[PDB]
Amino acid sequence: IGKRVVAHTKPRSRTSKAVHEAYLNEMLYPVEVAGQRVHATLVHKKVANSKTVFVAVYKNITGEKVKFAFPV
RNA sequence: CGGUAAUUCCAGCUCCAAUAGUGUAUAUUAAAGUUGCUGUGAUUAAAACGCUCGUAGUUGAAUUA
Repeated sequence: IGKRVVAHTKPRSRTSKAVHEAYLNEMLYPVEVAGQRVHATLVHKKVANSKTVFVAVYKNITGEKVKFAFPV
């Protein structure tokens, strides 16, 4: 995996979205991501996003609690 | 309302409202969602330019941990 920094809001390559997108693709070589869905739901008067990397055909490096699965 | 049987005219009695106040005339505001920001209407009641291009004006997709 690569090692790039995330600035404080530097170019679009140094943004959180690009870093996580790059980390997701570089950590998943050669299997391909072909779908992402986020299922927001209310829990204890709070909103809990649950990102799901779908169609797989990370927490330590990035911090996103993302579940990986396969298409139905 | 009154053209011959007037609940409205000119009168008489009766009683209604307000009251040391009570009508008139003009004008401002509300009524008036009959000037619309909140808030109007435009087939037929008033009201979409004959149609297209177009500068000023107004309005402009998602995205940056």
